[PDB]
Amino acid sequence: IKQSIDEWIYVEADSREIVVSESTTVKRVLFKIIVKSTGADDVHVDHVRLSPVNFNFEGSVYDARIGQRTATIQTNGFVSRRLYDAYNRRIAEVDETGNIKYLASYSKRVGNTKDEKKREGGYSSRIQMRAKHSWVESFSPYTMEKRWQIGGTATVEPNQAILQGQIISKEKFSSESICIRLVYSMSGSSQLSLTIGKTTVVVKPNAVQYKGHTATTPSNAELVIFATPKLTSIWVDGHLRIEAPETHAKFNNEAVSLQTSGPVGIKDVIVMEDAEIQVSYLNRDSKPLQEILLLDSSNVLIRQMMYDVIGRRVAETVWVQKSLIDGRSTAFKAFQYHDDFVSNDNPTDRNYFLNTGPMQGYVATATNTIYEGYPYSQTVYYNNPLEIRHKVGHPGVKNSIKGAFVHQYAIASDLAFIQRNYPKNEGYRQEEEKSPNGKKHVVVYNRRNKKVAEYTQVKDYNNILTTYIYDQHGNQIQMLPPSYYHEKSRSGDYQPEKQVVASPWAVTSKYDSTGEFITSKETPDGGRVEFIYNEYNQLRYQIHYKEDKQADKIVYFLYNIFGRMCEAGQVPANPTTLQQVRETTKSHQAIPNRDQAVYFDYGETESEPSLRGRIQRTVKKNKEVLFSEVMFFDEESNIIRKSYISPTTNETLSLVYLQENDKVSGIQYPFGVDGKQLILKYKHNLRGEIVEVARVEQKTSGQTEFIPIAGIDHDAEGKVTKISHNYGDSKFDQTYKYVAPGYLVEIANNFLTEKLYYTEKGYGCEPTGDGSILRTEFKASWHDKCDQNLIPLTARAFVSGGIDFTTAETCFDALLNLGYIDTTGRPVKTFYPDLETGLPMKCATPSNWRYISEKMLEQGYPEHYGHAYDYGSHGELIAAKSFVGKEKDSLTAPLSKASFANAGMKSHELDRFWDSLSRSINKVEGTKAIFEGTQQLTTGLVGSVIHKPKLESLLEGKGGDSSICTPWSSGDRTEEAKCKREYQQAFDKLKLKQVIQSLQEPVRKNVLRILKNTLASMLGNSPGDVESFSIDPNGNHGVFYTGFKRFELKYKHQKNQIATIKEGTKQQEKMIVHDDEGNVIKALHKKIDKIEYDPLTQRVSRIEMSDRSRTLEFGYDFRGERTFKRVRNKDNDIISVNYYVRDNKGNVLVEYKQEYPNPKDTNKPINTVTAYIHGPLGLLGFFRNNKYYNVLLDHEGSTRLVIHQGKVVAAYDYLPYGQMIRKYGSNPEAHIAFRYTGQEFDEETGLYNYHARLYDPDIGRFFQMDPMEQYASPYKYAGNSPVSQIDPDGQIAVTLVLMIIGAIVGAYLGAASANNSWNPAKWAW
Amino acid sequence: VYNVVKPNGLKMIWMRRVKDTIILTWYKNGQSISKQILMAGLMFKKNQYFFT
Amino acid sequence: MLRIKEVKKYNNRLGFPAGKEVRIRPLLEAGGFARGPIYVKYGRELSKHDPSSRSMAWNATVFDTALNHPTRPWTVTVVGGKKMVLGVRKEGLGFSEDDPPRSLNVKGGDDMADENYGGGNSTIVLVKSGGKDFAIGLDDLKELNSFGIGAGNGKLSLALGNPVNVLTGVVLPVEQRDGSVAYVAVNSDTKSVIYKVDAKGLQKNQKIDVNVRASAEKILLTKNNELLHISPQGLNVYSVQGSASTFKYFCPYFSSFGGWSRRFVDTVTLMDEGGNQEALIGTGPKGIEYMPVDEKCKNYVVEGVQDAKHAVVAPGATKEGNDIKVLGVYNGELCLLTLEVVDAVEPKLDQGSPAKPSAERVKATKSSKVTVRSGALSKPVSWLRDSLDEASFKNIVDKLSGKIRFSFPLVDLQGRMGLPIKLVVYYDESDGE
Ligand SMILES: *[C@@H]1O[C@H](CO)[C@@H](O)[C@H](O)[C@H]1NC(C)=O
Repeated sequence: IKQSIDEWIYVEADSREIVVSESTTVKRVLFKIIVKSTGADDVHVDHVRLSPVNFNFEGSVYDARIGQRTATIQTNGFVSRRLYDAYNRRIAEVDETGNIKYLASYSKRVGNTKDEKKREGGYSSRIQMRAKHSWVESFSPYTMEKRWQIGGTATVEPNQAILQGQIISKEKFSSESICIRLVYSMSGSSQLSLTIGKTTVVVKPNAVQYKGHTATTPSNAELVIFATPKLTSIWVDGHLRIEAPETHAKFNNEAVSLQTSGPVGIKDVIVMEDAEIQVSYLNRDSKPLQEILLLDSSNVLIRQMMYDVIGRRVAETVWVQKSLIDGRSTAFKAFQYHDDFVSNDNPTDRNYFLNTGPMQGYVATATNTIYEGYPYSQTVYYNNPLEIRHKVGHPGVKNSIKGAFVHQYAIASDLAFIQRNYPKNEGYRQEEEKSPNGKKHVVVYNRRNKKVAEYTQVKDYNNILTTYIYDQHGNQIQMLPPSYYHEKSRSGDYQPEKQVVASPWAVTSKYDSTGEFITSKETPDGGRVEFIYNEYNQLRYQIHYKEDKQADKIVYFLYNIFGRMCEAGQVPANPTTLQQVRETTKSHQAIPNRDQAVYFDYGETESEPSLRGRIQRTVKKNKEVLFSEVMFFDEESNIIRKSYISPTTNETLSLVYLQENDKVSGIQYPFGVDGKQLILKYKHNLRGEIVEVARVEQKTSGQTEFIPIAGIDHDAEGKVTKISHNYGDSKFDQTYKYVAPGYLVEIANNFLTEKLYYTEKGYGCEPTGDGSILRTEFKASWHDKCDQNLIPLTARAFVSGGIDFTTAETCFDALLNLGYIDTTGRPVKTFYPDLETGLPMKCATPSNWRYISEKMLEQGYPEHYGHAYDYGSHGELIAAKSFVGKEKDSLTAPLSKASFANAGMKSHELDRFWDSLSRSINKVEGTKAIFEGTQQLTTGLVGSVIHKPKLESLLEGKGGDSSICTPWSSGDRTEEAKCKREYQQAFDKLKLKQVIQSLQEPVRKNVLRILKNTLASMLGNSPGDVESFSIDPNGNHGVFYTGFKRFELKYKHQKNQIATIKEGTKQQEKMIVHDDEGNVIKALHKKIDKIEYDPLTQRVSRIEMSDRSRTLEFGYDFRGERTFKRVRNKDNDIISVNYYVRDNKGNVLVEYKQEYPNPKDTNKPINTVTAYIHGPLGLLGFFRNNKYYNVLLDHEGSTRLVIHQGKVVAAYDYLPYGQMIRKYGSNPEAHIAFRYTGQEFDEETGLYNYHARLYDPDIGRFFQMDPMEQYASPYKYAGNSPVSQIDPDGQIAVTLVLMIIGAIVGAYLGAASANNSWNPAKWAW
Repeated sequence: VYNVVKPNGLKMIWMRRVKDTIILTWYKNGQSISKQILMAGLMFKKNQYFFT
Repeated sequence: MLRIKEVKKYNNRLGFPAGKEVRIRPLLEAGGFARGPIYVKYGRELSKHDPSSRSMAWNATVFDTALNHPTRPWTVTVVGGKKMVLGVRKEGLGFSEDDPPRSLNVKGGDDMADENYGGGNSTIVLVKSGGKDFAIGLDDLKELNSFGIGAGNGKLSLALGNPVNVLTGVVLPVEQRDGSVAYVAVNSDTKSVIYKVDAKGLQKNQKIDVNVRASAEKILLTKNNELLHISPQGLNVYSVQGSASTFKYFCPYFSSFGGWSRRFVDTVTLMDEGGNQEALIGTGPKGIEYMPVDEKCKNYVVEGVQDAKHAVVAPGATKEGNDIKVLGVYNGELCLLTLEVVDAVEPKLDQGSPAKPSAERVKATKSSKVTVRSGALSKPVSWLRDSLDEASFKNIVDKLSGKIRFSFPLVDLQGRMGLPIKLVVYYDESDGE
């Protein structure tokens, strides 16, 4: 006997004693199986099976009367059952443990009205439920007594009970929502009573009676009762018969009981605890008119949708939260259709909101202060029976149809070549949108809605045309990037290609006949990878080809007896290897020379049946080294326990998950805090989004008390609004503040506030319709919540090897004397030396200026800072200007197209003036470009700085006023005499450009001062600045810079790879060389000699730093997630050993770091174990060495603050494309490597592992090819990637489960059937 | 998302009737994989656990 | 581990902290490092405090620089029974002066010092031996020594200096004893070399110690004559004998992986435990940290919720029982810190899940309350209204002739496990009677 369940025992006999010796031939043996009772008593056998031990058993049984699959038998030995309705509809499913998966019901046509005159309602309704603990009662005489307390005589049959007297439930529910459903049969005056909590429901043969009122019912119907502490709602036969408010207290030790006066027979009984309910009212096309979720105890969520006279969707409201505790006693329709949800509903009259624009009234206007009359998003259609979008308007007055930021589409495009190359109204539908930034975007679509080409152009940037060609079966045979079209046409005229050609820019696929799958996928940057299949169409081999069309490496797959994959390996290419592939495709055997091979053994030989077909045991073997890990999947492949098995010890390192309704409710970490195990409990509400994270504390009496880690607050639209760190002594809130269209504007807390601007303030761009973030402005006030001794700027921060120790003192004193530092050590504004007219020539020296400003920005901690952004043609971020000072209110403007119509000259005079000046200024020289012959004056300390007093004395006067030589020589006395000798010569030789000479004094009065302000402060000159001046049509930036570090990248001829990199003004050529599959193998700008990749995970294996200074060795699981890292030294001794225990998604949970400070004597290490607590948006904190640290995240998910007990113990500031500006923390226990966007930052080499791909913040380009093709180039990065801001795997997940349950309901109801629509667009013509 | 790993699930990537001998070779593959598969002290335990 | 008992704040501010670095020293004397009125250097400003009243006496802008320079050291001393301070100006000139006055002493040498991108650079420091002050220092070329005869007629005389270090780095071995030093060290990553400082200062007699992989940010010496050595790798303890190269033991506590950068190592000093044993204390990344010198090394890190936790510890700290007293400067304030040393205790927990298991027993006893029913008893009446699909009534009209045509099933039961039954009803307009 292997296992038992309830009254039934499972018994099996594995005949493992004898097998065939060599399996050349068959044994032809006989099996005789005997089932007998060894004693006098009877035995009851249900089903018998015989098979080999391997074969996956999915025996299924069918209901003898109703003829549907009502129970299936899994291999492991457990039975999972489906429950069916009276009309053979699948209404419920029961899992192996006995708790149901879902329940569904719908409005029955019997309970209907033939004639009725209403103005608002749902044609039909659906009700769906998912519950925490929920059992169906089969009234078995062997298990009923253990389940129910029976006081009277009753007579039963399989799933039916003709009962008398009363029966009570032994479970004693204590939760928010309780609900029960059943089917009865009422005769004569025989009456039935269902008591739940305080509420008793009395059903009679004529009418169902409740305390408030009695509702008519048929004598045989389905009864559903849903009770919360504030609600009761009774459905009979799918129609909500009653609903009443309740003032009852919280549910504690409540019992479900049935008491019958007379003979009644109840068929099915389904009892649900903590049941999450959803109702949907649908129109004549079975499309949802109004959805009502249950969010929480006495809180519902309502959304309503509108439809046109033809049947297309017009507008949809946002989710709104209506509360039943303060219902105001006007009415109570918590799940019934809300007539007064929208008053502007009838098209005929009452100011319909399509014409007028705002809705007049909600039930609880929780949106009107945010959405200002326009909560809905609506769509206006072209004059067509089909659904073609003309104008779509988002919520908000500004984002509505009447608003400025409305999306408008045109079917006809102004471009002649698009209309003449794609034949109009011949199955090629084109749509064109134009943003106010000067960009248009057109997309052309096939008959089957796959885009054939898209084109977009912007002001001053060349046009983009990318094309995709498809096959007869619809498979994408070819695509062509915009570099191909730019190289070919090289003019305004374009010829969008229509057929498959040979070209090195093209990405080509060649599927087999009848469209099986790819047989040769070829890309320019990688190579031609070819697929080899089997007779049974199993993917057997995968060969890679070099650029010289010769094979490189062959991946082989071996398959099991089941047809699933047995193992996977990679072998190097060879003629014998290719011939062996050719032979083994026929022989079905294995490749002989497998050096590394990962084996997958889902449990089927195990003697414990509950594991069989449920575990996934993995053995990963890379040459000598090995890695074993096995994880337990339950029903529906949800992980319940992850183990890391090693042969040395019988026990397994494991982390255990406790989950219901596909959401993880608790984690059992392999971590010890305060000498006790760390157990995390995640509490969700009735909507299933996370509401609390807590940790279990065990007490000696026999109880567990939960200490909260974080109490999370949400909005009505699923957005997370307030995270409340309530653990420890200091508790504080991080609030997210949103606006009218739905964007995140503020991240506010007492440590560091953030503001984001989307339409108001940008750098040079107007608000783009994409909703991209135009400006981020920070305000750090944590500077008195930390060890303040590390904050103030000293004069040693400016000194290093390159600059002298004595000059740093003078330059810092000069910096302090102008108010650059507000006596606390925090920089007050950015150091622009061309703004400061009087400064030492040592400070005003160029290289010293760069170093001094860079160190003042890095080691300084300004109170306000931020960036103002500017975006390009591919949606990427091409510029970002920082405002480290009070500049936030009044920043400058981009130099180009500056508004000198205000200068005092006419528009025709302005155009010639700007053309001449824009041709005669080299802007990167700054104010030097204002003067002639500045190249000859660079020989001297005085000559390099004289252009600023010369400019100031040109128009403004004052300043030094011919006595500025003495202020210049702060650090010397002798230099003043040389200054006085060279001053008049440099003053007199500086003559203005002929263009500005040709202008006139009433212009030059003031204009050249602000001209100098913009030409001094323009985007080159802050140390916080990212830019990309020149960009390929594929989005490869030919030069990119971060700060003062300028990388000029020249790309290879026909590929998107980098040919050469120039490091900066030095222009020293550092090399970078890729692989045959496109991955970079060496990049000396990161001081990397060689990158070794993993043949199995296709991730990084060995990183070698320059001059063999360090070495990083990585090891993984089969998923490609990192398992362990070993950092070695110059002498091949391990310096740091890091081990990660990964979650299934890729998140880390437990981390063991052992660092040896003395490599020779490793007996005395430093050992640190940390455990990360993840949330919706990111990691909330981490336990490390009996100490918990909070983590404060900004937008996009980067780690801004690390706080210990109300004290900031670490802080990092970032600039776009990921490079870190600065770091505060000095305590090494406080730091975490999650850094930018919560992505592990390899501190030794400087590379993030950005979602299983290396990334270089200095270049802003990925080191590996993009697996899912996102851009025309694989290595391109966007620049900024904000977070979803919606609770993931909570609200979204369960909403998707609600939709798929709606899908199965519609499938069984016949909604997806032949010609089942009242719309001729969906008819069968 | 599946319990059993698909060919596309791996990171290496860039049945009407079956004969007797194919069943025997598949059984040989299955038996081959079956035969192949079969405070500092805590730091020693876990460092032996993760990779050896 | 260290528990802060109390913090006492001084009554006078120190001004703004922008671009200033602290250097606090109590009165140094030949007889011993006795408790006295402390002298702090904040910025270019020297301040006098008396621990009795804890109030500032005077503040004289003596110094030229704010950053404690390696080229402009300063100290207090007592000489001739009179207390003096003495510092280095920007002209390389010693500025000796009694508490109130400023007696400019005569100088036999004026050091010139300059900074290099090659990192090896000139530094001078003020050390004491035999009751006399030595201004010793390495200029750009090599290392030489000087000492003050005093103020008045006194003049710096220079004793003989032989060495020219190939790899040059100068830290003084600092110890808590009556003399400020006993030795002077020249440090390299391959080995340190060390010279005894005597009645004539620097002698020829040198005592090379072997310490590899260590750039030796700090070197300390004990009254028990064992040589401490703070390095980025950690702390390595040496025993000084006729050969000082013998290696005692290593502890990884004061190291780079522990977060101990340049700014934190410079603070650590020594103090007696009380039982003729010495322990070293200094502020670091986690804060003030204190470790007894023993074969089994065990530091104690302050774990408390205050603001004066991270404080630059003044030299000459004291221990009395399990209590220590330290003088510290935090954010331009002076705090005397009383705190306690606690040996960590943690009762172990066992018998987590030993719970006595057993076999699983199953026996099927049918309830006598509940009876199985013989023969069926209820047959629900299915309604044709719910089972009748409406896809037959949606697209009915024929386009070709304008008539209407539709077929619906009259009985259709396929819940049979046997052969299903269907009988279909058709409507099609015709002209036949
Ligand atoms: C001395 O220091 C105090 C702060 O302790 C400061 O306010 C004052 O300006 C300084 N100068 C004098 C001469 O007091």
